[PDB]
Order: sequence, then structure tokens, then C-alpha cells
Amino acid sequence: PTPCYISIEGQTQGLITAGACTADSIGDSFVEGHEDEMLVQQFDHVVTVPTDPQSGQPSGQRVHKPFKFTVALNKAVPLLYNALSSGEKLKTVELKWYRTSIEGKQENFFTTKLENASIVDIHCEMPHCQDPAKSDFTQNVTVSLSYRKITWDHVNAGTSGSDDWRKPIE
Amino acid sequence: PTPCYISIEGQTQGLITAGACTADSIGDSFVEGHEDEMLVQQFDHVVTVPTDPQSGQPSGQRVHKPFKFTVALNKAVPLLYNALSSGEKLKTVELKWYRTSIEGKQENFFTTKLENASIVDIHCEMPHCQDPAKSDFTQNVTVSLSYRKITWDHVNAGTSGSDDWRKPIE
Amino acid sequence: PTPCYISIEGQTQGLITAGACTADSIGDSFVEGHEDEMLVQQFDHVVTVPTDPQSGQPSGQRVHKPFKFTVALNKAVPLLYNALSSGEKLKTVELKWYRTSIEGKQENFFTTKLENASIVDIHCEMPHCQDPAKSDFTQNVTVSLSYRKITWDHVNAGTSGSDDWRKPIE
Amino acid sequence: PTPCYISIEGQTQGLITAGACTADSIGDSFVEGHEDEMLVQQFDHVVTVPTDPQSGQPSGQRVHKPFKFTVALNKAVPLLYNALSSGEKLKTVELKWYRTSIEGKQENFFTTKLENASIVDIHCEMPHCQDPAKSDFTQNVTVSLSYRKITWDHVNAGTSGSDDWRKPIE
Amino acid sequence: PTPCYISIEGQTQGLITAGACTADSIGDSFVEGHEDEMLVQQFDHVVTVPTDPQSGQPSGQRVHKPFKFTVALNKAVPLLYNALSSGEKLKTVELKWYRTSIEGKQENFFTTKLENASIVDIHCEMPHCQDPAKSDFTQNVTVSLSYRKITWDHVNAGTSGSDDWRKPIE
Amino acid sequence: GEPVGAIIGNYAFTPSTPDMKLLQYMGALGAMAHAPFISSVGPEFFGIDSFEELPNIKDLKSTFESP
Amino acid sequence: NAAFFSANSIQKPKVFPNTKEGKEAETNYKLGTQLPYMMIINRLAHYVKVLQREQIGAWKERQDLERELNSWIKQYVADQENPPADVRSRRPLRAARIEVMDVEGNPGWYQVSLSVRPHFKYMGANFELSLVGRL
Amino acid sequence: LNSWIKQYVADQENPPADVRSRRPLRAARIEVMDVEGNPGWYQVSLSVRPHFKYMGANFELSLVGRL
Amino acid sequence: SFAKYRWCPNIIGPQSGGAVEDLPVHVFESMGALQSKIPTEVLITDRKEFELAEEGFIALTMRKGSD
Repeated sequence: PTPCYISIEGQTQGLITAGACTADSIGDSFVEGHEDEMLVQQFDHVVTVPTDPQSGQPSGQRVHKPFKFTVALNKAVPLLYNALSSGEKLKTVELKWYRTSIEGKQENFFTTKLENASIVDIHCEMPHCQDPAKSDFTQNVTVSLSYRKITWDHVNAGTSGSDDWRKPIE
Repeated sequence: PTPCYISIEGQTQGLITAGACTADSIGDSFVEGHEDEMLVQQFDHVVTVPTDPQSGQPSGQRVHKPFKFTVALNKAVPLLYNALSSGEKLKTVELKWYRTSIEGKQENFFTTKLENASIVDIHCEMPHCQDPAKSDFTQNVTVSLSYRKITWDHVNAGTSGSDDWRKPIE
Repeated sequence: PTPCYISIEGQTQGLITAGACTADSIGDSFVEGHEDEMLVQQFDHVVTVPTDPQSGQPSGQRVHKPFKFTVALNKAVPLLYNALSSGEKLKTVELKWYRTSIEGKQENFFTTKLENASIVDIHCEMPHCQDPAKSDFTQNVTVSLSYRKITWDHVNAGTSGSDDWRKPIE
Repeated sequence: PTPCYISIEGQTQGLITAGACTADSIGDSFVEGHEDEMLVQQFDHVVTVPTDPQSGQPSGQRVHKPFKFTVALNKAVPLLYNALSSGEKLKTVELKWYRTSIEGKQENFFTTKLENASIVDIHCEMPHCQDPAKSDFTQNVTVSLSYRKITWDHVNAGTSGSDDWRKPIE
Repeated sequence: PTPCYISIEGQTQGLITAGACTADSIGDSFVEGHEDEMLVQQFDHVVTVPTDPQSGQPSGQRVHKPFKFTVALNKAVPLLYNALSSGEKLKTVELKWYRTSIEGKQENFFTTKLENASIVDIHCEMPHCQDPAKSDFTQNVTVSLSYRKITWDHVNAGTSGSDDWRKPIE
Repeated sequence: GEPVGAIIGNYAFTPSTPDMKLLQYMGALGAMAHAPFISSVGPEFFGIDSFEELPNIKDLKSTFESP
Repeated sequence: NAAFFSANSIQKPKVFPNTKEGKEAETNYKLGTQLPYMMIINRLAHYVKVLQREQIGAWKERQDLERELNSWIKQYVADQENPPADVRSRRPLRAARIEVMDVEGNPGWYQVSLSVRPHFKYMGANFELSLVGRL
Repeated sequence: LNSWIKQYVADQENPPADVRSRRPLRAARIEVMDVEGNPGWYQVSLSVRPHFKYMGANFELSLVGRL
Repeated sequence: SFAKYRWCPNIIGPQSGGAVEDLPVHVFESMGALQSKIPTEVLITDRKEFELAEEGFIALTMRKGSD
């Protein structure tokens, strides 16, 4: 799978990932043109709806389980440990799913934007240095995001979903 | 195992999967003739009945644990995140189990249709991009479905089961 | 346990539960064939007899503690808050205990009919929306019934008990 | 279960909940379109009728045990501690029970309006901050309401109950 | 939920909580800037009004059930066992409800000040040391407060309630 | 524009052809605008030519089954 | 003082044949002629003409058309056997069915069928007196 | 062109009332061809398709009596 | 319509962007009554506007009794 890109903008800390793919953040694995966007490796996201038994109807509104995106240690990680430990909301988070098209060029076929989105938890780990099976990995900083409003958006087919606590559907 | 196909029709959003196997949805892995049907990879579905101990009799009516079918990110996935987050029922979901017959042609030997069926949860994930064991995978969007009425139907032998909350057996 | 069904007929308000399992009352959890009968979830009913100490004999006639059956919010609940607040007697209440038989069909094995039966109290509540342990529940309207004459009736074995204030046993 | 909404209008304090779902009241959990209505989490309400033993007849008029609706700390809570401590009647309280319909939109299926309704008691509490089982909760302000006239009203089926001390049924 | 802060000032004992969050009171869990304010964990407070049955009117003035705030054992607890056992009134008690705002900073959104307020009872307990479910707790000193005059005050929306025995509303 | 509830006919209807042609063209008008046309019949409608002899009619069902 | 007793229009109740539907539709066609019941559906032709005139040009659906009418007329419907004397006249209907269909060929033209039902007033009885002597 | 006009295309049966008017199209086909003889001249065929508004219905009333 | 959605299909709605609001009115005395001068010079009916719609005209019906 191809890695995605996330651009986080905080309430008070401005654009958090501004510079999270320079040569100072991640060495020689930075990408030109994506200077304001982290490099997201793994992803996971659940949106449940409590339904009653012995029926099919939704017995309650949706419950957003958090984002789980994984980036390496870089410039934006000390900035994301103040959005976490102080409960600062983040004005936007624009994940962009890339894929390799037919003509041979990367393109975002799917973007999941995000409105006011605090960070629930951040799971910084490093695999065992003695272990040769996990030698290619560097670090794993899995930043979670609960969120008010999320907008899925498929670009190459124009569809767009949306959920919002602020404006539920009438 | 051979992949199945699912055609979802919503209450307000019409035919949801209309176009979920075009060239805009999934690139070059689309299939002609299945233009209205997603491509379902994995499947899982439990139907429990609470039975009492120290006996054998069913101590209560059946309890439908949800569908779990897995498709890639495509056109219908932002449409399925509004059936989820707003509790919209889906008028039908027609899974079709294919298999390779003796003469050499694909055929549905088993279809599990479905009446009014909300979405319980959707588990969008992407495997780790550094990991070479999971390089062939693209994404995994596991859409669940609680449901009012389900009708199993084996086509090549004509048998047909059915369950319904609306019309239990007298 | 399997849910029961109650058909209430008032003095002045006709058949109270006529339509309490349509699509307008309880959405998509209504049942065909039970269009005139609410869907009863929980049940509780005590019938005491005051007996003296240091003996075994009943020192007084029986004392009927009330019915307590629980239904969701539906069409018949505003009709049951006028049988309550005005003391209107209800001509009949026919609870029907279902169970799953051997051949696979629901059947009433036990019915507790009821003659003139006012409503003592109605306990409308809703569990906490923040709490995920009570997410499957919708509402709880526990309608009580004091009553003049009650007739238990086991159908599959033909036995029948009866109590009446109008005609005590000679 | 889905949260309800309550709009309180006092005798002298105007519309009490005018602004109890802005960004100043409850932070980022406010809802557009419900700017004049609190967000009600839990609910509880009993209406008893004293019936005599050894009979079934109601031996007395109904006795309204109070409303118990739970909201968080917001703008209207200091306004409800003057309706309490000075015995100010409230001209109306319009609870609105929402539920998720088939088409995917919230709708009030049941409203319990209310005429002149003082506040009996208000139970402001906060769960223990050390305790991780109650970390998702914020506060609990359970405002009670005794009341002169209450009118249940099911909207999707048109039924309507009513009780009034001012005009008992002839 | 976030812990609150209480600053108690006695009649004869000056500022009681002056120093109840130093390093001598509670070890390393003290907070700079809140040197004069205890750290309040749990909260509970009822204000009843006796209303008559078969009506809605308040049949009597309000009855203040006490505060119940819980702090650990610290410097101010031997000072609060002389306000208790000698009936000393406390000139003020300024509870301050904190919450985490959008920008990421703690702020009091709600303060409940208090005029002359004796202590009704103090419930000092310690959970069982053998029990591993209650290992994170230290102590629980639940100090109650009956009170003459209480003033609720929401800060971020400017509303303010008030009750007083000294000056009832004309 | 505010719609029309009913049409008050301040008329005295005969059973003749210039008054059954009008009501045929008022029933069709009343079925288009959804408003019933209310008017009155006269003394000469019942065939009495002077009105205070109406209770003297001993069979009014047979009067209406006249050619 | 004076009084009206029956506001029947000039239409005649057409005798339908003695089938199951014919004995039913005779009582159905009888309710059309009586004219207090026209005036509770003439208003359901004047409100609904005005209410669906503002909507032309909106962004609607068939499911949205079903909902803007069902949530509208169910403030006029009190589906209740014995409501009080004010609920009967503020809400003169008793049940209402709305079945929105389509028009093929030119899509987006909606043949809906509003089927209201009124309450029933008081007209005639028998009062067949006798004496029992003991009871 | 395809990555340009697909910010104006919401190929969706019932989007919200803001997605319909910010993205007024519904589907768009672009077929770029060539011109032979003078190479590098491009006969492309942008084929857009709109959403459809609300105009006229029938509302054929009746009574059922039971339903 | 362009200042709100940055497009223009929204021109044909009395509640959807074809409503010319805030017209001048002139309340004068009629033959006995107090009426208003119609801000468009005729009151276009719905059948007259539909007959203008088939014959290629953008007619403006006026909300009779207001501005």
C-alpha cells in the first residue's frame, strides 16, 4: 500500500506539520512538495452505531472510535504532545490517500478531512534493537484523533460523505 | 476462494454501489458486467440462539450478529459513511457467492439477500507500508450490517432459508 | 426469554393498543399479525396473602400487588396516560407468553387475561446516553395494573386459574 | 438511546434555555438549530394513582411524581437555581424525544409538553476524578419538575394524552 | 471530569486552605498557582423545594441539602475539624469548576461561591489496603457544608443565580 | 393569494332550464376551485307559489319524482 | 333561535351492488356527499396547493416528498378512539395515508394519494322502551 | 481536465443541499482525441450532466375508508 | 445565486433563489377598500405562467398581497 499524508492545523500552534518532511525532521526520507505534511504509514478507524438486538433499527446515534495513524519521530511529534496533554483542538486534519494511477503518477483518490479534533492518545514505541525481524522499522508514533466533524471525499469519482455533531441531519 | 459481489440499495441514496466497479472507483481492477456491485474480499457472519444450560431447548429468539464484508476504498465508501452516521436503512443487499463450475464459467451458487439493513460499523484500515509481508494489500473497509430480514438462497440446488423479524413463524 | 404481547381495551378509549405495532409506533421493529398488541419486554407480578405468625392459616384474603410490564414508547403510551390520570378502568388486558416450540414455531403456552383493571403507575425512563453499557436500550415505559379479576390460563396443558373480587369462592 | 431536548420558559426570566447550546455554554458539543434547547441525557418520570387493596378501583386522584432530566453544567443552570430557590413557576417545558428514522434523519416521535411547573430539586454532582470508569462523564445536573398540566403527544401517530389539575375530566 | 478547587475562609481561623496545596500538604501532587486552594475530587449537592401533591405549587420555601466535596488528607483537614466541632461559620467557599477549553487552557466556566457556611459533617475514610481495585486511591475526606447564601455563577456566559436566607426575594 | 372557501349565492333558484344550466356550471366550477356553492331554492322550486304552505305538503318524496 | 341538522349536498348516494367492495364503497361514497366532510378536505386542497407551491425549485426527493407531507398532516390527525372535545375539532381527521409514486417517461412527477378519514358525528337512534318490573 | 472538473461533480443520488449547488454537475465525460495531418490539436468532448429540480406533480386524492 | 454558491442554476425558486423580494408597494384607497398597487403590472396566474413557460418566457408571478 502507498503511504498517505496528513496536514494538521492546531488552534493555537498554527500549522503543526509545517516542516514535518524537511531534512531536519526525518533525515533523507523527506519528499519535496510535501513539506507541510507528515508521512503516514499505518491507518485504522472505526465508526460504530449501537443497534438493538432482535431488530435491525439503530438504537442510538453513531459513536466515533478514533483515528489511528502512524508516523515516525519528527518535528511535529513534540507539537502533538501539547495538543494531547492540554486538550487543544485541531482545526483540520486532511488525510490524503495516494495510489498509483494508470499513467504512472501518484494521485489522491480519497481524502478524509476533519474538523475540530482533539488527540485522544499517542502511542510512541520503538521495536527491539536486538531483533533482526524488525530492523527496517525506525519508530512508531500512533497518534489518535477523536473529532467533531469528518468528511470523507472520493476525488476521482466525486462522491462525498459527511458526519457532524454540530449539524446532524435535521 | 473466489470473491463475491454486493449490491446495496439505500433508502434515500438510491443504488449506493452504482458505479463501484468502474475505472474511477478502483482503477484497473474493475470488472465489466458488475458495474453496480462492489468486489467483496472477506466475509464473516454469526447468528446465535440463546439456549439454556442443563437442557437443549432454545431459551429465546435468535440474535443476529452482523455481516462483515470487506471491500477496498472505492466510490461507494463515502456513500456508506452516510448510511452509517445517519442510521439510514438499506433496502437491499444482495451478496452473491461465486464459484468456478465444471464447464469453466463463474456462477452464483449461493445468494444471501437482505431486507432493511442499517450499518453497524465500518472498520477502515490500511496495513503498514514498511512491511513487505502485506505489500499486496491495498486497503480494508469492513462494512457491517445489522438487518431485519435475511434470505439465504442456494441457486444450484434451489433451497432457500429465511429469517424475518417482521414475520416470525406464526 | 421471548417477549410477550399485551392487548389493552379501555372503557371509553376503545382498543387502546390498536396500532401499537405499526410502522408509525415503533419504526422498523413492528411485527405483522400483532398489529393490535404491544411488545412487552420485562414482567413482574406479586400476589400476597396475609398469614398470621405461629400458625399456617391465611389470616385474610389475598392482596394483589400490581402487574409491571415494560414496553417502549409507542402509540398506546399517550393513551395509557389518560387511563392513568383519570382512573379509567380497562375492560381487558390479555398478556400472551410466547415460547419457541419443538417444530420451530412461536406459540402462546400461557395467557394471563384480566378484567376491569385501572393503571396504578407508569414509570417512563430513558437510560443515560453517554453510557455505552446501555446503548442497545431505547426507552422503558413500565405500566402497572391493579385489577379486579385475573385469569391465568396455560394453553398447552389446559389448566386455568382464576381470581375475582366480584365472585369469591362462595 | 438518543438524547432529547428541553426548552424551558419561566415566568419572570423569559426563555431560560435561550442560549444553553451555544459555544459559551458547553464548549464544542453544541448543536446548530437547537440554540434554545438544552441537551437532556437521562430521564425518569412516575405518575402514581392510589388504589385500594382487595379491589381494583382507584381510591383517589393521580399523584404526579416529578420529572428527572439530566443536563450538563451550562448557561441555563444558574437560571434554574433561581426558579428553584424562589419557587418561580415555568410557563412551559417542551421535552422532545428524538429517534433515528428509516430515511436517516432525526425526528421527534414523542413530545411531552408541560404547563406551570415549578422545580422541586436539582441534584448537581460530578463523578470521581481519580476513577477511570467514569472518565467520559462531565457533570450531572438532574433538574426535577413538579407540574400542573402535562400533555404527552406522539407525533408520528398523532395520539395525545393530557392531564391537568386545572380541568379534571368533568 | 476535571478536578475543581475550593478556597475556604473561616471566621476566626483566617484563610483555612492557605497552603493546602504545598509540598508539605499533599507531597508531589501539588499545583503551582493554586497554593491557597484544595483539590476537590468528587461533588454532590441537592436543593429541594417541598411541593404539595395534587397541584404543582411550591408549598414552602427551599431546603438546602449540603455540599459534599471530597479532598485528600492535607493541611486544611485538621483546620476543618475545628470549624466542624465548634460550629464556626466560614466566611466564604469559592468552588471553581474547571474545564479544558478549545485553545488548550484550563478555565473556570462555573463558580459556586458561598457565604456563611458551617460544616455539617466530615466523612474521613480510607479504602481497603488489601484490595487491588482501590489501589490508586489515597484517602477520602468528604466535607459537607450547610450555608446561608449561595451564588452560582457561570463565567463564560455571564449568568448568575443566587439564593439567600438573609434577603429572600421581597 | 388567499383561496376561496365557499361561494354564497344570493339567488332564488327555480327548477327551470336557465337555473339547472347554471348549477351544472357551478358544480363544475366548485370542483375546480374546491369550494362549494351555497345558495337557496325559492318557493316556486317546490311548486307552491306562496311559501307558508310548506308543512301542508303531505308527501315531498313524490314531488321530486315529477317530470 | 334556529338550527341546522344536516348539511347534505345535493348529490345522491349511488347504490352499489351487494359485493364485499360494493357494500363498502357505498358507505365510502356516502361520506363524500354530506358536506361537512368536504370542508375538511377542501382545506386539504387549499393548504396543500399553497404549501407545495413554495417548494417548486427546491432540492427534494420522493422520500423527502413523503416526509414533508406525513410530518405535516399528522398535526391534523388524532388517531384516537375518544379524544377530548377540543382535540376532535382542532384535529378533524382521524387517519391519513400518503402513497407517493412516480411518473415514468418524464421523471420527477409525483402521483401521491392523500387518503384522509374523518371522525363521525351523532345522528339518529331508536330508544325502544319497555318495562321489566324487577330489574 | 478530469482532475479539474471532478471538484464540480458530485456523482451521488442524494447529496445534501449544499453539495448540490456548490457542485452543480452530476457526471462528466472527457474524451480527448487527436487531429491528424497537423499533429497536436485536440478534439476533446466534455459531456457534463446536471441535477434535476422540482416541477409539477399530480396528487390524485381519494378516500380508502379503512386504511 | 452566484454570490451564495458561485454558480447559477438557482433562479427558479420562490424559496430556492428565484424570489424577487423587497418590491415597492403603494397602499392607496380603492372604491371603498384599502388595497395595494401590484408591484408587477398584472397578477400572472399559474395557468398563464405555464402557458408563458411553454412559449418561451420568463414570467414573474407576484405574491398577491405583499412585496
